[PDB]
This record gives sequence, structure tokens and C-alpha cells, in this order.
Amino acid sequence: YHETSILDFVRTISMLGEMNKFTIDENDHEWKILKKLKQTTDEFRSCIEDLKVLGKKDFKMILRWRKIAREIL
Amino acid sequence: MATRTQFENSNEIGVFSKLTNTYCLVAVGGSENFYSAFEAELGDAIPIVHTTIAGTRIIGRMTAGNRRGLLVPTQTTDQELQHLRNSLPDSVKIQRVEERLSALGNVICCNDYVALVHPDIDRETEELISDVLGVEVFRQTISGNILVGSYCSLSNQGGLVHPQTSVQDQEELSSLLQVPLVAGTVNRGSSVVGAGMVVNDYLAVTGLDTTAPELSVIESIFRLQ
Amino acid sequence: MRVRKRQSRRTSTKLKEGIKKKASAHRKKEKKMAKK
Amino acid sequence: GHLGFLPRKRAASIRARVKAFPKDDRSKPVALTSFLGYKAGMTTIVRDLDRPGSKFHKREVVEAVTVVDTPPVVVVGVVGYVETPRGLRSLTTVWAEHLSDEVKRRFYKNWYKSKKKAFTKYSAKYAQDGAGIERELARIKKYASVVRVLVHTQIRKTPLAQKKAHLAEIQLNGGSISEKVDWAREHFEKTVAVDSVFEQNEMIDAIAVTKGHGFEGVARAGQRGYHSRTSINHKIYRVGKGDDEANGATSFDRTKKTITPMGGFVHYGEIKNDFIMVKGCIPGNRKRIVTLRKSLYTNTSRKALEEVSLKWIDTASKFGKGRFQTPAEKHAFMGTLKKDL
Amino acid sequence: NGAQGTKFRISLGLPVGAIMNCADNSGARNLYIIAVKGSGSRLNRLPAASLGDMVMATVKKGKPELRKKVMPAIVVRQAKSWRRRDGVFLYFEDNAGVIANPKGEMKGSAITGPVGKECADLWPRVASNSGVVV
Amino acid sequence: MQLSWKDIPTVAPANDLLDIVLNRTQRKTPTVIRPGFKITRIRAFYMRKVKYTGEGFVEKFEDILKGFPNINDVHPFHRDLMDTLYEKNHYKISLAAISRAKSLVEQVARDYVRLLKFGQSLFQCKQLKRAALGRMATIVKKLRDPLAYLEQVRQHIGRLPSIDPNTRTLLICGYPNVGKSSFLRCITKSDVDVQPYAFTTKSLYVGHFDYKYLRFQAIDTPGILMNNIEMQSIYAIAHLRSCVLYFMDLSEQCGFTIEAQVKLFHSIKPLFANKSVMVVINERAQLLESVKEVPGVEIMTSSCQLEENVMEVRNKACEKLLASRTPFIPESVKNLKKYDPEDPNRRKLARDIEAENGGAGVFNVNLKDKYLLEDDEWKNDIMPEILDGKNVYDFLDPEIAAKLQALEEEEEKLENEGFYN
Amino acid sequence: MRIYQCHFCSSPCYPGHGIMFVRNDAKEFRFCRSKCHKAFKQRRNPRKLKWTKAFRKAAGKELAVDSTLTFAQRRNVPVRYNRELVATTLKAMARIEEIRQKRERAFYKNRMRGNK
Amino acid sequence: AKSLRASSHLNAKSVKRRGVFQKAVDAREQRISDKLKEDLLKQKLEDLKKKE
RNA sequence: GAAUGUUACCGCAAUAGUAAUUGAACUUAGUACGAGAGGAACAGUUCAUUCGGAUAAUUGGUUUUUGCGGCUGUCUGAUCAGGCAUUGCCGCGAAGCUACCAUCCGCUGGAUUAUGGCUGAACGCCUCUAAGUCAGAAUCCAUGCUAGAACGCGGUGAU
RNA sequence: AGGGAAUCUGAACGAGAUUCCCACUGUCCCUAUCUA
Repeated sequence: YHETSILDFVRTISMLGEMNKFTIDENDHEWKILKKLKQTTDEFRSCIEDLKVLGKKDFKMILRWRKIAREIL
Repeated sequence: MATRTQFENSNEIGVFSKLTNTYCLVAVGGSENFYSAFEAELGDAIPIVHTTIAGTRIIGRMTAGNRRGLLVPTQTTDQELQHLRNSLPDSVKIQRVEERLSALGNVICCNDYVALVHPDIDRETEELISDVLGVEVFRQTISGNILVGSYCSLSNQGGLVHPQTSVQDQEELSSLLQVPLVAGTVNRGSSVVGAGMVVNDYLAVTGLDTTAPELSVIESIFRLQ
Repeated sequence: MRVRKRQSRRTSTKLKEGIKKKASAHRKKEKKMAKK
Repeated sequence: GHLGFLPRKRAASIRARVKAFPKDDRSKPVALTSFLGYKAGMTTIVRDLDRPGSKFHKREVVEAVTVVDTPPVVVVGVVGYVETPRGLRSLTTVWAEHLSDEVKRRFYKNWYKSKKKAFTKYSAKYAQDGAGIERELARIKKYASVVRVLVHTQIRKTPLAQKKAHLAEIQLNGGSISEKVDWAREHFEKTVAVDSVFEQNEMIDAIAVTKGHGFEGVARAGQRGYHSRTSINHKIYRVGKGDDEANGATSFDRTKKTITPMGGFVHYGEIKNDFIMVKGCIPGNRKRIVTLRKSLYTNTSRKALEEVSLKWIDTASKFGKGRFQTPAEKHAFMGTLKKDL
Repeated sequence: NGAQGTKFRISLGLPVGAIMNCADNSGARNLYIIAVKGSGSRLNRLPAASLGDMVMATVKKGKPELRKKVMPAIVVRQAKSWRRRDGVFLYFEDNAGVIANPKGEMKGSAITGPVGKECADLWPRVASNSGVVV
Repeated sequence: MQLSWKDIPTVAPANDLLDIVLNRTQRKTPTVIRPGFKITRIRAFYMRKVKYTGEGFVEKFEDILKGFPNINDVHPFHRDLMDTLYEKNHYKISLAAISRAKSLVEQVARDYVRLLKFGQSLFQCKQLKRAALGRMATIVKKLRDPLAYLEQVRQHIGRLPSIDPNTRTLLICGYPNVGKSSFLRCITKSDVDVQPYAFTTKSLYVGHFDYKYLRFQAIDTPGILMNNIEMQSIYAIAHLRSCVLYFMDLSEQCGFTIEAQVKLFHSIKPLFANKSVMVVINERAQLLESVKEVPGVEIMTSSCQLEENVMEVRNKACEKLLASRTPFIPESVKNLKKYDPEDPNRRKLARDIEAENGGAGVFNVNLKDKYLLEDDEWKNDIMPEILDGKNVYDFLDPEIAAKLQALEEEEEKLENEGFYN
Repeated sequence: MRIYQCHFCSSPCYPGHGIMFVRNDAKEFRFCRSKCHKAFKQRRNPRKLKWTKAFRKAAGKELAVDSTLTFAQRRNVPVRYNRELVATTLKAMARIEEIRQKRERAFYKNRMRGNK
Repeated sequence: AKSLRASSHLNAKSVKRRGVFQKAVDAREQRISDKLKEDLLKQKLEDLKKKE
């Protein structure tokens, strides 16, 4: 049972398989930037917590999201 | 004060009972001799509670507690929680704890001042043991044995660890607890020393297969007579 | 109790006639053995 | 298979008759020995278990129970049997002078075509100071070692579309044959309730014709089902009442509800009268007439002596899946709907 | 031997020839069942274990120290829908079992994941080496 | 194997042994064949019987051979102890006769089966089978003496004591009927007769006791004046890692001169020279100092009538054998008395409650009446726990009336506003 | 006795209905019917499927934040049973149910405005 | 195992049946016959409803 | 299934079959017994194994309710409806049927066998047997459990 | 714009054969239901 931050996931398909919990932490200024998006709303918050309940369509909701976060970097 | 008894012909006392300074918790077995074993030695002074957790006899290795408080896991029903509150005096608090882990007797090894915990426990309970029990909390390992409760007997007077504990680990760990520690056994060389005996500041109850050379060590380190 | 199987007293014709042949055989032996 | 349950053939009728009766003590008060109803229903109960010595002492157990519908049985006669070297022999039966439409229906296979002229001359035979009826009742009291009660069911108070009630014979285990025949005299045209035969924590043996499966293929081919089976030692969990609302209420649940599920039982109606909630599963299907006898003998173990403390009655939808106990809890959880507002 | 009190019927999910995971920190990762101790006997029926039943099982993927010897194994995770007396039917994620001596004493020092309620009740020393129950 | 041997399958007296093995081959094998069958089934019939009786005798013989302890392979004390109690040569002669007889029976069975596959009639085949089992019977009839010996040795070795040559031992010696029987009588729980004659005791009686948290065993002995009973004592002194407690009677009792005890002590001196001797007294006084001339001896004066000095002898023996922040305690516990089991006046436990209420598994413990409440009229708790789809315990708090009235204020703040039209 | 919530629906799970599922992580997934259980097995988003309550909360077809809904808390610190403190709850629960029903009805009116 | 018709178990169960085991059934029977006697009076009141 | 007036209801039971099985768990116990190592049994209660009789409250399974929905193709000139696909394919799924893959239930009195006995002859002792006599196996026969003789019978309703 | 690895046979082979490793399945444990 593994736990990492979302920011650790961004900087790296291969990540999501071994993982169970990505964590939301508001104290980082980086997450405050990621909060102010058209993403990170509408179903995305619960999708973070339960990674093995998802399926293919909700994996692509994150794999599209990572590239949005990489372009901000 | 070292009493030697059994529950339904079982030497593992700590599995089927939790005994502290202010209360004693017993399982409802068919044989009442285990309840009468404590009622002989403790009388009507400290309350002996006929109790279950989640409909399990295995109470002592499922619960945590000292003179100030009592912790039960998630699986405790509201009827059992009602029953424990009714039976107990108002000096002792009761709180149900929601966790990854449910065997609290294996996770919270404590006395009235100190506490040892599992290294992988959540932060919420770490700040709840500090409040309800009012004791110092340490994520400490006993010689690579990750479960602190079953492999460490503990009191305000002294403690007892399993014989595989290193000398370096004895000195380091007794520095944390501030009590003298001796590596010993129970029930003729059983390594499970936490569930092999229940203890407080004035009584030590072992199983009927604990030999006298071991029993003298128990009496010595807990400083009864 | 479980009452076990009873032996018959019906002597079959093969038994009865074979009894006669065995009897007459015992005669022919006894007449020879009388001479020695 | 089991060589005792042979010949494995179709029964004589749906109403299987009770083969043996509980003994007799000639000092006990007069009381019925067997009762009948209509089995239709099955449901889940939880209870805390006060069965000492068990792994579940002071714990809670979920278990399956069956609901037989039992309208108040009505007495319409009495039979007296003499003890012979040939068995028993009925010498005299006596009836109730004025019987229901249901039983005069039982006497015909085609009800509508008949002039309904059943007990006309028998009721006219009564029509005086008695004289012949009291003569036949003297005939029963003088002889007749055992006395059995003719009863019938209240079929109309049951949701069944049958209209035709079942006659039965129920012996009496109350001593002094005089008190047997005179209990009967006090009970012509009258009805007998369920809880005047049974109560809670009582073992019974429910007898039923076992759910017909038709033709089937030494392990031999032929008939499967529709056999008259006696199953013994089913504990009565609850005796109920029709007029009394909150039958589904326990000591714990205490919500005003009937044990009847939402939209009733499957293939059978609600409950509008007295019932027996018996533990386990009684033979036969729903809509099936069962005859409940009582134990034959003193059958006391701790499975017969213990008191049942019923905690909750499942009244969720058996037709479909179960999510709500009351209709009130469906539209409380749901919110308000389209056709509501 | 070892089992405390009576033992009641729960559904059978692990027959002979089933590979379950190993849960203690002894060294083994998986376990292959070969025989079930205290089972019924039909014609043609395989011996089927359940949660909290001592089976004779061999290590297939683990340390060579734990191999070379067929040893007792108590099943702690079932993953087949058994029934509790408190209403619910439940099942786990995977089949798992822990290795012990014939007396019922554990070789490992801690058991990973959830341990079944019935298994922890019957076997005391499994509940001694338990992190999670239920 | 180890210390003792009670677990031996019994030894039949060679006549009954025949009546066991031969009757079993009559009961367990098929017994009825016609002469009119095929020759192959006649052959296979009698072959099956010769072989089955073969396995029969061999099974019984193997039980004897594996059962009895391999005398010269066990332990030097036991090798010699059995040699004293039984004629060791004859003990090996007897077991050699069984090992011989088993190989004989094996040879007979293997012979007559091989001879049996050539039988031409049922008569010839019958004569060969009768020949086989009769020959086996003759072999077992030649064993009437060694098996009669083996039953007696089985019975008497089955009752022999278990001494451990690796635990801390202490031999108890002296002249026969000095008073050493009273010593072991008053040190432990072992019934040894103090009958007023010479050889009362006939073997090595053992007594266990515990001192300084350790297992001790004191071995009583018959005594030394040579006999099988007498040599048993001497070899117990010789082969056991022990200390010897030679006892002396400085009195008119025993019926032997103290000078003869001096002569015997200095004569048996060589074999207990390595064992660190203790001597206990239960011109004239000078000849006790003649006993003191031995390198390793100590002298003590004691009386068996008093129970202190008998214990002190033990203390010195065991001592020779070893060298060879504040806790929380409630005052309700401190003020509480101890539980005396034979007291007419004490509190009744739940154990006595269930007996008075009748039975162990029939009494249901009331969980109620044992818990603390404000009013004991509501002790018999019902507690609903569920009301209409939602469980009570989730809704259950203190100050729910004030919290409800807060929601009642939140009613009237939405009542006049006009949300319900 | 406990009346639970379905992990998919958030519908009332009565004792002796549906299936509890336990992970290797060991948390409880109680279900009310095999409709919800197979919906979970298929690894679906509940909040996407319309017939669940998880959808109706986030989409706001029903109410989420309310003072009546804050009293259905998973409560932990236990009470010593007062006859009065239970008699008050029996009428409190029947009261809060009435108010919650009237508030939800008002929420449905405030949502269904602008259709007439 | 002892059979269903094992003589000693039948005698041990007869030791039971002369104690508590019958007495509870002989109290239950009295409560059943009581309510049966109560069932006459109700019907007699409904006789007097029409007789009124 | 004709027949024994017809016809209907309630019955009786000759006869024939028959069924339960084994394991251990808690007290009784760490007592009897034991140098120690160890270590019982009856009475009380609790489960399970095999076998049988059932039953579908729930779980799982199952679907020409082809119930609803989705996909692929194909026709009405396009939407919607579907025509259609050797049941085109996919998801869920009621009712029904169903699984130690589910759940429930499965007995108590006499007569005996081996054996242990009582009184007691034969035989001026004795002797369990000869005349008598008590106990005593999972045995037998009953109770219970299944069919009802269609040429066994009975009682009762209807002119 | 079904695998993979060896070996026996005439380095890949050839629907050659055998053995093992991995995956799969009502062949079975243990059958259950539906359609023609």
C-alpha cells in the first residue's frame, strides 16, 4: 500500500499501476496554482483518492491532466 | 501477588483480558472461573467488566487503555460501547478509534505515563493517545518486532520484553520508558510476553504453564515482593 | 437381533444318491481292509 | 436415497392429515393439540442470543424464519373413537347445526349448480329440545376412549382466491372425556384463536405436502415432489394479531409496521389476521395449507427452553431486492417525485 | 491441536491445488496447498479448506529456508463469500495464509493485511501476530 | 530410546502367539474353495494364506525386536543396570532367538510359495499349505522359553524408574536400614518403607524436589554389605554424575557395628572418590576422624524427627551440586484481603454462582446488574438501536434537545420567508 | 444492529442484505444489492451514473449542506443511558425527519421554479 | 460416537426430562390453555353484542 | 381405472418399507492418577463431518419476460420508429428454476446378546441356571417416519 | 499523408513427437439455467 503526493506523480502510465493514494496538500503554493484550473473540478477530486476503482476512461482523465501540469512547469 | 490461572484452559491471559490500575476487562466465556480468578484477587475494589468487542472473546489484544482512558476499535458495536460506559466509573474515558489497524492491544503498549506504538500508525490516533490517555507516544521498534503490544509487557513499576531483544535495544528503549527492562519469557518459553500475562502496579496474572524460574523474574522486575 | 441364515434339511437328489455311492465305496474298502 | 420415504408417490390431497398425536394426561386442562393455517411467506430476523455455552452467548444472530398465515380456526363438530383390537373406530360424529357457506362448499365439487341443500334435514333434526343430539352426545361420553374436534379454516379472511375451507380433526389432550365432549358443546359455531393453542418459545411439528416438481428422470426415475412430509422441532418465534398494528415492531425496532413486506409476499397477499412466525423453513410452498401439531412429547433441550428476544423484523421487498422497510422510508430516502409534485 | 473452543461452518473456497499468498514476514510470498487437516470424506470430492483451517501446504515462491519441508498453514484470507452471524456476507481481495507449527504457534513476527474475524477467534497466536483484524 | 520403557507391545507365551497368528489367517483370508475350480485360483488361494501367515508372525516378531531397548547402544548406566537386574547374556540370547526365528519364518514363506506354483491337485496344494504353517508353528513352539522370559522382562522393565543421568542427582547411601528411608520420606513425596530389617528396599527408588528454581532428583538405594540388588547400588554410584550421601547410625539401632561402616566406606572409597562425598550422622569418636581422612568428605549431625536439619542437609547438598515517576495502585486493592480457598467466610465468585444456580453450560451470565448507571430501575436495558432505516447510535448524543431547538429556530427563520408555498 | 450506507448508492443497507467487500488494504465496501456490487466490480464512477445519490449531491438535484444533515454523524463518545435522554431522542428523530422532509420539498420547489 | 438409540443417552435425557425440561413446557401449556379460556369470553361478549 | 345403490367429506391401519452418522470443543481439569514427563472419565452444554428430507428469506448462478438499455451492420429519399440480422453483438436484469457456491430440519420406550449379578438346587460345601430372577450392545421389536388393501373396514353430510 | 523453453527425431523449421514453464478454460470438484 503506497502513498505519494500528486506533485511527485507529475515530475515522472507506469506510476498509476503501483499506486493507491495520491494526496491533496494545500500548504504548497504549487497546488494553489493547480487548483486554479478548468480541471481539478467535476469528479477529479474523488478520482485522486480511489485509484483502483477508476477504469480506462478515468485514467485518461489523469493522463490528459498530467500534460496540462507539465506545460505549467 | 503473582497469580497463575487459565481461561477455558488457555495460558494466554492477555488475549482474553485487559487489566489496568483502575479496571479489569474480561470476556464472557461459559466458565465463570476466570472472572472469579480476578474477583478473588481484586474483590470489589476495581470493577471487573463482563465485556466483548465486535462479539469477540479476544478483548485484551483488541483494546488499549490505562488509568485515565480506554480505546476500542471501529468494529465495536454501539451496544458494547453503551455497556462499557455503564460498567465503568466516570474517571475513565472511552473512545472508538477509526484506523487501518484494529488490534489495539498489539499496537498500543502503554502505562500511566508512557506509550509505545506501531511505526505505521496514523497521525490522528498519535494525537488522540496524547489526549485521551495523556501519555508520551513513541514510534519505537522492539528488536525488529513491529507489533509492540504482544512482545512487550509494561507497567509504571517496570517492563518485560521478549528474549530476542538486544542489549543495545534494552538500554535505548529503557531510556525512552524510564523503567528497568528485563528480557524474559512466560508460559514455558513463549515469546509472546504481552498476551502471556496481564499486569498493573500491584498484580501480575500469568498462565498456568509459566514455570517458577520465570515467575521469580516477573515478580522481580515488576517489584511486587 | 439380526437372525442369521438357517441350514436346510432338504437333501437334494444329487446329495442323497451321492450319499449312497459314497456309502457303497466305504463297503468295498472295508471288505478289502478286513483281509489284511 | 432414503428407503423410509417410499413409495415416492403423489399424496392423496394437498391437506395432508396428521398421522400421530401427542400422548394424553388425564389431569391436564382441556387444550387443542394441533392447529392449521396457510403457509405463505419467508423473512429474515436478527436476535441477541442468550444460549450459554455457545460461541454466540451475548452476541447477535441473523436467521431465516417463515410466516404461516393462521386465521382463527372455527369449531363445527366433534368425533368420538372407541378402542378396538382392530385399531380405532369412529362410532359417532356430531356437527354444529348451523355451519358457514365455506364448509357447505367443501361438501361439493361443483358449488354453483347445486341447490345448496347440505345439512337441511340435520338442522331440522336439531329443531326441538335437542333429544337426539344429546342422545348422540351421551353416546360419545359413555364410550369413545379418545375425542377429536372437527374444525375448519377461515378461508375468506385469507387473501386466497379459493373460497373453499378445509375440514380437519384435532384430538384433545385434556383429561376426563366428559370435559372433552363438553368443551366441544361450549364451542359449536364458535371460533378458536391461535394463541389459545400456541405461544412463543414453543417447539412445533409443521406437516405439509411437499412442493410438486412433477415427472423426473436404485436411483429411479418417476415422481419428484408432492409428498406428505412431517418436519419436527421448528421453534415458534412470534404469535401475531390482525387488529393489532405494529406486529413488525420488536422491543428494539418499535416502528409501527406489519410483518407483511412492501407489496406483500410473492404470489400471495398480505396478512390481515393472526399468524405464526416459525423458525427455519416449513415444507410446501406459498399458498399451501399446513397443519401444525405440537411436539408429541416433552422435547426440552436448551434449544427448546431458551427465551427468544426478537430484535428486528425484515419487511423489505422480497419481490425484487430489499432496500426499504416501510413505504414511508422509501419516499423519505428518495425525496419527492414527479407525480407527487 | 491449537484451535480454541468450537469451530462453526463457513463456506469452502480453497481446495487442494490452490495457490494462496503468504502473509507473515517469515520469508515466503506464496503457498501451495497439498492436504487439508480435519476435512470430510466424499467420493471424488477434493479436500477444500476455508478461512481459519489448518492445512498442510508447501512454499512455491519464497526463501529456501522455508522450503524443503511441508508445514502447517492457517488460512487468514479467503476471498470467497462466507457468512457472518451479524447479517452480512463478506469476501476479501485475495487468498492468503500463514505458516505455523502443529501446536498453533507462529513462525513469523507480524501478519500483513486484514486477518479474518473467525480465524483470529479460533487461533489465539494468529491474533497475537495480527496487525489488522477484519 | 530415552530414560524409561513402558511402551512395549506385549509378549505372547508362544502357545497363544500361535493361536493369534493362525486364527487371524483363518478369519481374515477367504477360506472356501471347491476342487472344481481352475488350478490358478487354487494356487492363488493357498499362496495368499502361506504369505499372510508369513507377514503375521513377522509383524509380531518385529514388534518384539524394535520394542525392546538395544541394551549395548542405549547408555552406560542402563546397559549395566539391565545387566544387573537381568542376565545380559541371556537377554541377548533371547532377542537373538527372535531375530533368528523371524528370518526362519521369512525363509519358510518364501520357500513354500515358490514350491506352491507347481501344485497339480487341491490335495497336493493343501498338503503344501499345511506343511508351511505347520513348519512355522514348530519354529514358534521352539520359542516357549525365551518368550516366557521376554514377558517377565517386559513387565519388570515397564515398572522401572526413570533416572536422568544429565540432571542434578544425589545418591543416598549407607548400610541397609540405617534410617535413610526416613530421609527421602521427609524430603519429598515418595512412599518408601522404614521396616525394621536389612533388605526392605530391593531397587532404586527416586524422589524429585525443587530448590533455587531447579529440578533435583535424590536416588534412594538398597545398600552395600555381592548381589544383583547390591550391585545395582554400586553401579548407580559409579555411572551417575552425582554426590553420594553415606548415612551412619551412631546408635544401638541398625544391628550393625559402626566400625563395619568405616571398613565399607574405605573399601568402596575408590569408585566414589570423584563424586565429592557428604556424610550424615543420624578412640570411638576418633574413628569418625578416620573416615575424615578421605580427601572429599564432610560430617553433619542430624535428627529425622525434627524437620529443620533434614532440610539443612539438602541445602548444603544442593550448594555442593551447583559448584560441581510513580506506579498507580488503587487503595481499594491495597485494603483488600487475600483469597483463602478453605475459608468459610468470604465473597462468592461467579464459579460458585454458576454452581448454586446449577450447571456450567446451562447458566447464562447476566451482563446486566454488573454495570454502573444513574438509576438501577433502568438496569434491564432494552435500547432500540434502529428506527426507520437509520440507526439510533449515529443520532445519539448529549444535549440533543438544545441542538433540536437550534434547528427549531432554523425552522422559523425559513417559515415566514416563503419557501413553502 | 446498524443500518449502513451502500458504497455505491448511499442507500440504507439492512442487516442480511447485499455483500460487504474487503480489500487487501482492508476497508469495508457494503452494498445494498448486486446491481451496485456489479457496478463496483465493473470499476465505474458512481458520480457519473445518474441513479445514485453521489451524483445527486454533486449535481445538486438534492441538498448537501444543511443543519438537519449534520446530526446523522458517525458518533463515537458514548452516553451512560438516561431514560430521559433517550425519550428526548425518540421525539427528536421524528422531529428532525419532518423538518428535513419539508426542507427537501422546499429545495425541490426552488429547483423546479421557471418551468410553469 | 454414541448412536441416536444409545441406551445411556436415552437414560441421561430421562434424567433431564424429570427436571426443568418438562416444567417449562408444563408452564407454557398453562399459559396457552389460559388464553384459550380467554378466547371463549371475547366471543361471548360478541354474542352479547347481538343479544343487546 | 369398471365393479360392489349413487355421490361427497372425515377417518381407521392389516400389510410392506424405514435412517441417521461419526468427529472434537468448553466446563468436569491441569483434578482423579502421577518421581516426574504428562494426564483421564461420567453428568451439563457447544459446534462440526458424512447421509437423508426439504426449502429459495438473502448470496451467487441463470434469461426468446429476449424486460430495458448501449454497439455494429442493413431499409424505408433524411429524424424517430423499427423491418431485419441461421437469437447479429455487448451490459444489467426481474419472475421462474437453482448451488454445502445458499439455508433449515432430522426420536424415545420395552425385549435382549456378550457380560456382571441375586436367591438357589442338582451334590448334607459350593455353584449366575436346572425351576425362578435384576441389570446390561450402535442388537431386536415397538414409538416415530412413508404408502394405504384399488375385491379390508368405519363414521358422518346430501333426496 | 494460446504463448515460451528444452529434448527425441528428417540453425530455422514441418499443423513431426515428447517433456517442462507461463496463460486459459465446466475436463473436473459439481453441477445449475436458457435456446434450437
